[PDB]
Amino acid sequence: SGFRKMAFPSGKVEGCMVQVTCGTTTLNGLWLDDVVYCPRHVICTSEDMLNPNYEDLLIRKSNHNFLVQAGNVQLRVIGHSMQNCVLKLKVDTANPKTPKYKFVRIQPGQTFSVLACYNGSPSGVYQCAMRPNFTIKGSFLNGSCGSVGFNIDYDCVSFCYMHHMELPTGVHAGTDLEGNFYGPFVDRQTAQAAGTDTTITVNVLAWLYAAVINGDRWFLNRFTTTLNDFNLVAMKYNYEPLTQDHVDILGPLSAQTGIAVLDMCASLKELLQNGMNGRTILGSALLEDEFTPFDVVRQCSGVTF
Amino acid sequence: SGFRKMAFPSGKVEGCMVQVTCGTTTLNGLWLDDVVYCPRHVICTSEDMLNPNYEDLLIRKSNHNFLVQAGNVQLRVIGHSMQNCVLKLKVDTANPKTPKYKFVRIQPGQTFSVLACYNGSPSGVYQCAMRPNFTIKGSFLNGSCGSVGFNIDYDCVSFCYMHHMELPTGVHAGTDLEGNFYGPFVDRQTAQAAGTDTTITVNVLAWLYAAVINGDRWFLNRFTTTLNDFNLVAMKYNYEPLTQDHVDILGPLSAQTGIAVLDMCASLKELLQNGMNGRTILGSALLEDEFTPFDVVRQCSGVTF
Ligand SMILES: *C[C@@H](C)C(=O)c1ccc(C)cc1
Ligand SMILES: *C[C@@H](C)C(=O)c1ccc(C)cc1
Ligand SMILES: [Cl-]
Repeated sequence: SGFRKMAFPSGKVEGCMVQVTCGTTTLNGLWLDDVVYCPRHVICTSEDMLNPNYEDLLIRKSNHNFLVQAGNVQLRVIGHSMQNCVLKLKVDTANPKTPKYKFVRIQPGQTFSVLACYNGSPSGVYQCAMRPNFTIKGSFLNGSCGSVGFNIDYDCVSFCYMHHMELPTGVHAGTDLEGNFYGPFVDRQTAQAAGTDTTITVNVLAWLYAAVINGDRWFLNRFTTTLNDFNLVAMKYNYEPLTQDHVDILGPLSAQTGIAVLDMCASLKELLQNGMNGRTILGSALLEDEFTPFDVVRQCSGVTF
Repeated sequence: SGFRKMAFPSGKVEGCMVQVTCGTTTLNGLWLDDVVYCPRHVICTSEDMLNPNYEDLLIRKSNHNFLVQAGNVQLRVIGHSMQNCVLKLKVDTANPKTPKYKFVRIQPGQTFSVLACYNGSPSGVYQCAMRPNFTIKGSFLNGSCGSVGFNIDYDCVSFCYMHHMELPTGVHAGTDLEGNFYGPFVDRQTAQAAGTDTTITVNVLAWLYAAVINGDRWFLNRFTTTLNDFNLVAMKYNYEPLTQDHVDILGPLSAQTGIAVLDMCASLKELLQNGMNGRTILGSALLEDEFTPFDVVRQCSGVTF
């Protein structure tokens, strides 16, 4: 028992982190096979970040300008190219620690672990979610760019995020590993503001199921509701609309607990309308929404890698 | 910016996790050099857990009864012994992935990362704290015993916890790596209840400093207090007494923010007396107490390993 914000074991990714230096800028890169991926703004000066023409800036760079260091050993760069907002540095040595992996573009509401790194060295690991406004609420400082987010499937690391930018509001924006930003954000220091940070309803419900499994049940009530009635309430509180697809996804948690999905919606409805009244659920005083249904099943079962 | 419950990178520990099978029981072991550490209750049957005489139960076991598997390869056990509540299995091969390490017995209020494992395979990583009642609030299921807690110091893994027991209240108890339980708990299925779960005041204050650093400042007030006045309030709310040693430890965070320690105590005092009024601090609606002062400095600076 017990339920914790849990990240994936980070060892497989630790073995892929390298340092990339272009001029005086030092970011992180991801070394898979004989390619190193990093944010293209490694080539920019702090001044350039206001309106960079990356294509023009790249013309002044050659293979030998990209210094790539795996631990204490330098890697030899034998080619480079730009794909969207990432750079692909071809090196002459395959990473011997490359795990089985894939690149995945995740959907808002999906969760992933982030390995925060600086100068190519891991600093810590935490769990995040792609927010409905396509930001993530991370923990990133100068030089953290190029740190990646990922999920693990027994033996396969699915990379879904690479970190690029911090918005003036302190939230974070980045790309998939093909270099395409999540949401409308760009690798420019400009006026880009995040949209509404709506709450991920299906994740809240999964977490309420997690609570029931782990002993917390004071919020269960004698009521039920319908998808349309609930969604009327979800809208007033800036919650994602709940769909039949979401209901279907919660099926297994409903079976394991014997609480119908729509009964749990009625519990969530009452919590939204009346608050927590100073109580807590799984050690939180708010409704947590960065656990997916699959996360809850995984932690409450013990899936390994 | 941003502040997250952050665990240490787990790769160094992942390389030490093995499976230990005695009879039909399968737990986790920690493989360092040519020794494997695991909970002594690996030798117990479920029936035995009520009143086991481990010394007598061990007499029936020989080296070949302890099956140790690192991944898919079996390790040869050439000796075994009991030290307090752990078993030390001497194997004929040093772990090639052994990191620089130490065994440390931590104090209540200190934090550590836990690598949750099952059948010797890592499942996830999360951050914990030794509670003042010497429990930890973890996430553990059947077979998780032998999972360990640790801190990392650039290159040195300090092991501080090995998991043994879940109490009927759903909290967790375990030992240091010399096999000595934290608190009064025993590896017996019996009536052992946890004491008061008091709040770790110095950690709450560190986290409030973390909030100020990262933009959250609505709770700052125009007041101050004294150690004796504050501690009068800490007692009514089941908070640890704050000492001058705690004040000294918060010195660096006070300098970085320009907020005197006792001024921050007055802010915490008002939050205890009046609550949050429906607001949040660093995304929480309660006062978080599993970040140490050193944790806050580390995350807000970017220390690596
Ligand atoms: C732009 C970089 C990857 C990043 O996320 C950052 C840079 C500088 C500070 C102070 C914070 C975050
Ligand atoms: C005793 C073992 C290590 C443990 O922590 C546990 C065992 C069984 C369940 C259901 C939960 C936790
Ligand atoms: Cl909370």
